[PDB]
Amino acid sequence: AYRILKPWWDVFTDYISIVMLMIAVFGGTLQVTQDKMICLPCKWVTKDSCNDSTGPTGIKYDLDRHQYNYVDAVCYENRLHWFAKYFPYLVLLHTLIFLACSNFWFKFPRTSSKLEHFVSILLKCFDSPWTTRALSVLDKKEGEQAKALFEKVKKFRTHVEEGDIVYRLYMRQTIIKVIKFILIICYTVYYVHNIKFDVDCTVDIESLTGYRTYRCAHPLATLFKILASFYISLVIFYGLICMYTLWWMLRRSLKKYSFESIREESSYSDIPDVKNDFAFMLHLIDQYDPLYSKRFAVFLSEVSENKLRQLNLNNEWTLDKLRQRLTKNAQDKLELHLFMLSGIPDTVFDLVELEVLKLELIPDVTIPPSIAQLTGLKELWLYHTAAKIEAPALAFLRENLRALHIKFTDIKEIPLWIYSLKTLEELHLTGNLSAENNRYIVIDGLRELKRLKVLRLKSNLSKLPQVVTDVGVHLQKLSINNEGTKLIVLNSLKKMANLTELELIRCDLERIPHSIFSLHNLQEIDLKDNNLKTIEEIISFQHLHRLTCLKLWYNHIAYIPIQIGNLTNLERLYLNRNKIEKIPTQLFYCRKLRYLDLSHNNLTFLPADIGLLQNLQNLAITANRIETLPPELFQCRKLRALHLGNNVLQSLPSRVGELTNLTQIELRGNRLECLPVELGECPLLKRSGLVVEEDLFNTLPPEVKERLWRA
Amino acid sequence: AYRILKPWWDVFTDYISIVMLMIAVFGGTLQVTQDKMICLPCKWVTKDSCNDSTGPTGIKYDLDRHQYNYVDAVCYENRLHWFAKYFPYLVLLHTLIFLACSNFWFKFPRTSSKLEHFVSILLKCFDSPWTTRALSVLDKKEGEQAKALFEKVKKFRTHVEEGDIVYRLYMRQTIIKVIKFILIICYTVYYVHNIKFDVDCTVDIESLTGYRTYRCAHPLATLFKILASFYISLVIFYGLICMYTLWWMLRRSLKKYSFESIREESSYSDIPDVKNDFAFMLHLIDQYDPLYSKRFAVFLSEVSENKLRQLNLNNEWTLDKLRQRLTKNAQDKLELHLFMLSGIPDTVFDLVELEVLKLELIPDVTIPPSIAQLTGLKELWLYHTAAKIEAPALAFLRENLRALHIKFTDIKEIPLWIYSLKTLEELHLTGNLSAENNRYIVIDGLRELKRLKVLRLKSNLSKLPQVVTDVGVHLQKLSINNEGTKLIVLNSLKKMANLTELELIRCDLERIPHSIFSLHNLQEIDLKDNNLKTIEEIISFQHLHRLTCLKLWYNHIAYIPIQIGNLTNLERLYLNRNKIEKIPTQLFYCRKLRYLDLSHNNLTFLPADIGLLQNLQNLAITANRIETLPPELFQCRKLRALHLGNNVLQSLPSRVGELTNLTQIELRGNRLECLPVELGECPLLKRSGLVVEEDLFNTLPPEVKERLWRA
Repeated sequence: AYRILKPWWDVFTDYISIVMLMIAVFGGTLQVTQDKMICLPCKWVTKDSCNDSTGPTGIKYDLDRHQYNYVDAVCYENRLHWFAKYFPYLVLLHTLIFLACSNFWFKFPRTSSKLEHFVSILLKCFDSPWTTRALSVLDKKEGEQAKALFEKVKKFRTHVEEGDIVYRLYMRQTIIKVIKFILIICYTVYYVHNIKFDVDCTVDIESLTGYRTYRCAHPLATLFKILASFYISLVIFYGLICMYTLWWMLRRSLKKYSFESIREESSYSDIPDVKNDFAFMLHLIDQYDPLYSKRFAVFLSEVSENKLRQLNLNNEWTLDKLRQRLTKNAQDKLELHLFMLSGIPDTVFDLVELEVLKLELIPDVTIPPSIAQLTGLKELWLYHTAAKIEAPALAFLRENLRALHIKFTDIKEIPLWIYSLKTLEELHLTGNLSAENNRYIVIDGLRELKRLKVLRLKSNLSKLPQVVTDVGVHLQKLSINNEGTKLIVLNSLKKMANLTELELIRCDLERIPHSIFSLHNLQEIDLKDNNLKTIEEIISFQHLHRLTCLKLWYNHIAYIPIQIGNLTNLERLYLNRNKIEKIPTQLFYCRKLRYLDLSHNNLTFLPADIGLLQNLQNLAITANRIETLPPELFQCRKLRALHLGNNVLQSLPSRVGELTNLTQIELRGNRLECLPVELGECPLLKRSGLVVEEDLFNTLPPEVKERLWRA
Repeated sequence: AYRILKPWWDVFTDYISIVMLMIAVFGGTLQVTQDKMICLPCKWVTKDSCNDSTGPTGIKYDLDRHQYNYVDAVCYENRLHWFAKYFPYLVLLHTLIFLACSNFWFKFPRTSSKLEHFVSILLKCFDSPWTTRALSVLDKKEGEQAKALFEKVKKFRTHVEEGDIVYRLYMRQTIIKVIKFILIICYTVYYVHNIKFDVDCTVDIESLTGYRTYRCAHPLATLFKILASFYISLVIFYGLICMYTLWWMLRRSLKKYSFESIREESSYSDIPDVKNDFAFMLHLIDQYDPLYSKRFAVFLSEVSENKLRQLNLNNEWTLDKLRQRLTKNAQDKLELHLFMLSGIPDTVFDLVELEVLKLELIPDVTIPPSIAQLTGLKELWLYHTAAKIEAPALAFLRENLRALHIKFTDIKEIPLWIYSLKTLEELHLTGNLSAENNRYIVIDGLRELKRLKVLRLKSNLSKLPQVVTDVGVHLQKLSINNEGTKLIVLNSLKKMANLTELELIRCDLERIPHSIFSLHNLQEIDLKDNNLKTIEEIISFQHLHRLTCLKLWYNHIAYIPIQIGNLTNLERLYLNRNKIEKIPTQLFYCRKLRYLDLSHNNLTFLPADIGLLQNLQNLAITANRIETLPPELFQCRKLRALHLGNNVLQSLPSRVGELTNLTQIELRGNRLECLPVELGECPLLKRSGLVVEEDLFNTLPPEVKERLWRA
């Protein structure tokens, strides 16, 4: 109950008060039963006092028994000192006041309720299993019980640390006790010498008895003196204890607890100093047993909160949910996207078929060694997430990881240990690498990443790093994305010789780098969104021989150079989204063209030389002002797909019958009214495959419509 | 609660104190209700006192009742001994002091809290099920609560054994009680003869009564004498008991318990000696019942925890669980991956069928000699685990262990006794054994082994330890995986004349070492991923007459030297993932070739001399630029597998039907349009053999498709 609160001084004062109550009860009983004064008249009186002046004979006073009783009563009422007459009652009153002052805060509803809440919460935290676990690995019920206790502690903290009504009240009680003690000793010491046995009396009742002065004798005086002295000593001890209590409560700020020891002893350095009222209760409970404060300490810490949260996530995210959370990616690779789960669950490491551990805004992951259990991990994909892997897991990752995708905002965010990786081949960086001159100090780790094969720089580099040019001896792909930042080639690509795919995306070259031509093993080149106006330099590509795909996804090219005719080995030109007015036959002198993307341009007509090409598979002239489609294009076979969108009023030739290899085709955005029946002649044409407006779909013969539908 | 704490002497003293309280109450009520002195004047007196000097007649004293009362009160207050008047109060005070000094430690907060903690711990551990189990199974949840109780015991030990407050308080308590008994006896024996019936009194109040000397009679004197004598006897008994307690607490030392009895009664020799306070509290419990102490020494034990915890691992990890873990490895051998288990389970030592024992991240493992049961074990794995081991286990390893795997994060993880092995033949060490600033001292132990023939190593070694060449006398299977670091042979390889199989994985030589040439015993050679450009040194390879597999892949080989034609006994040649552009006929003159691979190269033409390769059984041109297949390839009847996908091939000659031995051909990512029917001619061919797109499969006739589906 409240025994745990009571310090040693409170127990001592309580027992002293019980002893004083015993004294008061004994004195009251004595006064009630045997308190009387025996009085005898004095025959010879001088100066209002007794002069004291055969065998001896008695002195006859000639007084009745009642006359004696009456003089006794009168002398006792008027001459006996009040202290000797009401001593036990004063002691009882003082003891009752002391007891009321000591037990007032336990009955005042506000402080009593607050301390009841405090003691209940303290006991429920003390007897919890989580605290004993904390000072010293998975359980379910204790987790939610502990999290509930943690929450209750939080609520109590806000409800009590607000203001001091318990500290303030206790402070007062002590002051009142001290001042009472002072007064009791002062008045009692002053008036303790008036308790005398022999009491001289003069009451002027001559008319009733005949004697003026009497020599009374209070037989209870000596015992009252003994009781008064013993009570004085008890009050002295009580006052000394109260003085110590007052000194203890005014030597240090009890309103400010510390919780420093546990914070700097048993880890849990996240225990803050509690404010007023709560701090007073903690200091008060320290007197009984310091272990209680340590038990309460673990529930006021943040690291304990994250440990419990982990254990909860451990129970919460069971493998079955994670197995459901498992997905497959574009590359048919099993993916598990972790989307702000505070800390990564421990259960996923038990899973074995995972391949993607994409993490995103999950602070302080600190990859556990249990990752060695999982074997299918190749790609890891840190996204705005710190990481501090442990040594064995670091070694295992060094021996197993294949792909890494680092995304971040701040430069330091990039972990150091990633450079210790030795079996890395795919590396992608997202987030500004610019260190504002004297850069690349972080990036220098790529020197030891000699096994790297493909690298990505989405970081707005004004200049290409020297580190990447050094490491590019064995490298294959530079997927560089500047998001509008102008990149200076500075002939540095000339170092790269084993390189085979290059992509300067949104790098705003405005011109061909003129250094790419030095490379002799390039096969796929991509210049997307770089404001290319005139691109004649593409003639230099005739020097290259491994080239198979020229990509110009977005630019402002106006006139296509005729010198393309020299190019022969290219296959998959994608020059869509450009200000191309017309296409010359010079592109068509090439014969190895597999894929063509003459779409989203200002083309007006199609030369018959498209049909001259005999290796085309997929074509697209979408969003072009194509008034008429030449029938000669239909000579070309092996046309798996053929895009026609947002075109002009046209008329599809019946020669579509010679499209046996057609599988997909669009006829939208162009003014058409009669789709030829020979469309059904196509053997691999599906209802969904042919994308046309519904009405044009209706213009077909009904049986042909059925044939397309069943496909 | 406190009943167990109280020994017999405490109970006896408490009952004695109750009896003295009864004495005090009786004396107090008697002295309050019939304590009065009856006094009569002495008419004839000589030297004060009372001289003792027709029918008898009463003596007339001429005193009224009130004068008698006055003289009674006066001679009671003045001429009555204080002991006779205050004997019940003195005995009441003494009994209160004795009770307070007997129950002082039950109210002082520090000692009371420590005693309550000890009582709760003893009561909990006394009802613990594991006590019985230990005193002599583990159950489901009793085991974890038992663990908690063991852990709580540890916290209580660390909390209470640092001080000696309880022992000092009991010392002072007994000392003070003994002093009080001595003082009580000394003062009461001296002042007990003054309690008398006849009390002569002279008070000099003649001026009020007329008589000088009186003879009084205290009627309560005899009863008070009897009570005083009985109380003196009670105090004598109390003091004797207190002196016995003092002698018991002074004999031997109460701050040093032993627990030796149990350490011999039920093994558990681990139980140490408890210190101050903890020892005192236990001694008292022994004085109550030694059984309680014995049923708690179990938790104080350490092997008891190891037992409960190791058997708790049995709860987690039974023999049946190991049967589930039993898995065939790459060497179709039963293995067990103990993924940071708390410790090696005992049941694991009961699978004679086990032969591959993997220990992974299992801390502080101490291998027990029960390995004697395990005879089938031939090879074991040591990942991230330092293993302490016992001498019979060393012996068993000495005549039974065949191969050893070790991977270490740091040098100290490597056990020293591993070199004490003699029958060991394989050691595939992995870690950071480079030992910077430590040269290669750890490897020195290797010299001890003499039967080793496999020394796989991957620790980014800079140089080669000379102990390696020392063991090279019997070493024949040397594996070095420098993992991206450079190594020099430094003519050391010429020393190991018995070496017959060499590879430098990721050792980055950029040059064929000359040391290997002088050695004639080699048969398998790999220079995987060493950034090799020119390989003309293969001319010296003609001096070799046992080489049958030159595998050179993941390199930048461009030109194949003519000296290839010189060597003849080559059987397997892996040149894939290189920069080869032309295929010289010098490899074609060779007839012994059976396994050939030129995948991931810059090859567009296959010479017809492929026909003169009848020994070929598997060929790979995967991911290349060849678009015409030489028909002479089909002359190699022994050929049974082709890897020719991801090419620009567009025609399969019908002669493919002549390959009866053929089993598997993949053609995905190839420019084929009409897949020939002669493929169905192959008898061993199966649907799984044809890894080809479903469209080309449908290009097959329905009977051919049916045959493939049948397989």
